[PDB]
Amino acid sequence: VQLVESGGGLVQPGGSLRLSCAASGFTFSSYAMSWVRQAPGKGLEWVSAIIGSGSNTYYADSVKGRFTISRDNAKNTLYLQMNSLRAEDTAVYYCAKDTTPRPLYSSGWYGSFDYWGQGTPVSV
Amino acid sequence: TLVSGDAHIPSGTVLGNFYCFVNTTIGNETTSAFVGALPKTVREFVISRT
Amino acid sequence: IQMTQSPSSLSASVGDRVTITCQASQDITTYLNWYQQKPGKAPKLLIYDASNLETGVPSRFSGSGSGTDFTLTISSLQPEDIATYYCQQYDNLFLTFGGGTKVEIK
Ligand SMILES: *[C@@H]1O[C@H](CO)[C@@H](O[C@@H]2O[C@H](CO)[C@@H](O)[C@H](O)[C@H]2NC(C)=O)[C@H](O)[C@H]1NC(C)=O
Ligand SMILES: *[C@@H]1O[C@H](CO)[C@@H](O)[C@H](O)[C@H]1NC(C)=O
Ligand SMILES: *[C@@H]1O[C@H](CO)[C@@H](O)[C@H](O)[C@H]1NC(C)=O
Repeated sequence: VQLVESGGGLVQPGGSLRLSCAASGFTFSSYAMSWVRQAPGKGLEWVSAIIGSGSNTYYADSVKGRFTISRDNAKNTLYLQMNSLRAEDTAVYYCAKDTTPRPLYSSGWYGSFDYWGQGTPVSV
Repeated sequence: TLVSGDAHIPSGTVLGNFYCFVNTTIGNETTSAFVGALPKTVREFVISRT
Repeated sequence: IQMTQSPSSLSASVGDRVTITCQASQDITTYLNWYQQKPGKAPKLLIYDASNLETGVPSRFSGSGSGTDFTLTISSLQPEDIATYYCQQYDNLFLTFGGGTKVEIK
């Protein structure tokens, strides 16, 4: 199992980015995914999560309405769209994989991330 | 049977011929599990990633 | 949901019996995860469901608790265990992590 993130960089306040995370070594469409960030020298904060199908998407209130999560099951790629960034949004963003496989016709719970990516920096 | 170590050898076996085992470690833990028997002479060995 | 872990930091000698707690301020029943983040690397899952030991971490670790109080213990603190530990609930899908706790050898 392997996760690799990309798309980090430096953008002005109010800018936008196209964070991406490729997945390999497991059936991608069976597991929910979530992005979690770590501010410099701070604890982990959950940002957004998406189930396997993609019908349900959840966002934390600090990011609600500004970001947009998506996934493309055809080529095992998880995306995160950042819009109207602020100063406190700067952090290291990790893409995580849940531990519970679920059928593609189901919508379900999540929250036991067993694998994590290397993380990518985002500065504003 | 001293080298195998584990006591879970299934019944119906006959003492006197070679049985193949596997030792699986989980950190500082070691367990012996019985897998079966193999022919006396082998000509090719093949192992898959799965 | 809020989580608070005590102590914020601790230090113990090699082979000691370090114990770190976490509380949920709300009935979580059993839904708690324990992570470990070594400095500069991604976290790893140690315990899920507050007590189920993961398949790739030695039995030195243990976890217990229910409701509002939870606890993670290291039976014999080895030098490899210097890291930051976090508790994370999943009773609500807007899941939250704790503030962390750091260990130290002496
Ligand atoms: C696989 O594990 C077994 C235990 O099931 C080992 O057998 C024991 O090994 C220890 C350590 O050397 C000895 O002190 C004991 O005398 C052994 N026998 C018993 C009955 O406990 C075995 O050595 C391991 N084998 C391999 C090939 O690694
Ligand atoms: C084990 O193998 C040796 C090989 O020389 C053989 O002599 C011996 O009889 C076998 N042991 C038993 C207990 O059958
Ligand atoms: C395993 O634990 C025993 C008892 O503490 C110790 O003697 C042995 O050296 C340890 N080995 C490893 C590889 O952790």
